[PDB]
Amino acid sequence: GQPLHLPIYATPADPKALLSAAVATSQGGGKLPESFISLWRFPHMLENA
Amino acid sequence: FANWVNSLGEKASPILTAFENKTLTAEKLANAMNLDANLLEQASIQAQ
Repeated sequence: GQPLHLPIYATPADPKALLSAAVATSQGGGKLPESFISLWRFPHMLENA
Repeated sequence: FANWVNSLGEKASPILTAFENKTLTAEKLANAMNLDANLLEQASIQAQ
């Protein structure tokens, strides 16, 4: 009962290549607040800022 | 859907923003999968 033919040999499966996706988002920029005038002249307000 | 996006990988941003618009085509989609576009065309036609 030993077969004369030799058995066929299986081919192993292909492994999966794990891949990541890196995307970026776009947040909208902020606008300016309102111009509020003050009492001070230029150099004092400049140094303060 | 997340696994599909991870399957895409590198070309994900243009195809996702093309899907975000209503102008997504088969041809841009095939190039991200390295598949021939006519296959997706015929699959769409068979579903139709």
